[PDB]
Amino acid sequence: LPRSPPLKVLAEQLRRDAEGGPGAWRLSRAAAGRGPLDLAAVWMQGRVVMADRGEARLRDPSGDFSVRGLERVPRGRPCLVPGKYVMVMGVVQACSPEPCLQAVKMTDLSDNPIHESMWELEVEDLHRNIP
Amino acid sequence: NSINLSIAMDLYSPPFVYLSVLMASKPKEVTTVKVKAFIVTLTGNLSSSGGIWSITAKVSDGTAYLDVDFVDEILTSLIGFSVPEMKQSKKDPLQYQKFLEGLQKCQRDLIDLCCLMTISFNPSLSKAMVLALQDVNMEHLENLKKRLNK
Repeated sequence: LPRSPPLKVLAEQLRRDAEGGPGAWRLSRAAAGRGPLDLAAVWMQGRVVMADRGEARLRDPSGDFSVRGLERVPRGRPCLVPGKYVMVMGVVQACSPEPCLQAVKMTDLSDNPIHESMWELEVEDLHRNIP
Repeated sequence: NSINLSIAMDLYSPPFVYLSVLMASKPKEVTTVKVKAFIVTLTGNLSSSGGIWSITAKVSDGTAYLDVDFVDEILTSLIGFSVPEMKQSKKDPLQYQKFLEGLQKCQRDLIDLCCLMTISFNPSLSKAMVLALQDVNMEHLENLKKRLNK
């Protein structure tokens, strides 16, 4: 339902460059030499650090982020277990001091180690191709 | 008889490209590209009309949303039963049980799908058909690093 597509982002981008608020987040991109990137929903990936029903804390190479509302997502291969590498599609509820997402979906990506080895490059590649 | 050479890498560059870029190029004819995407949600029932499996879903590669059609072969593979095989499975409780197990497996596979998909996009109709799925591999990782490291 997000009106913004699920933008791929690392925890540091929300933590450090996100602006605005609740109904309107914008990612500053001054360094690139581009204007603000509006976002509502995001695609994020990371290792499950801890999981307590409906909630979890994940960690990507740039930092941690938490996810809530997991009792409502589609039931695929179960992965709400410390150590699992997963992806989450979620609506941004907070960005600093720690990004927080309302989960739309959480998928297990532990099987193929390529996903984790490629995530940072994917985020860099996608952002390089956005006006 | 014309190809906008200035977007060749935008549409074909290895390992995958982006939906937003494809749409921004305003394609005039059927265009086939490869994107890394997952399914946001199913948008309709699994149909068996025509004697084949088909279902529509909404996917995303992180830059846009796109409605796609899964038709025939990919679904037969995920479920493990073709339509006629399912119809035959009905006269035997245990074979039908296997079909139901295959139906649920297909349900979970689409929920967990996150791979490279080759899609045939028809601009004149506003959606695509999935032609193939492929797990990300080392080759893709190397291609991504190459278009970004040197």
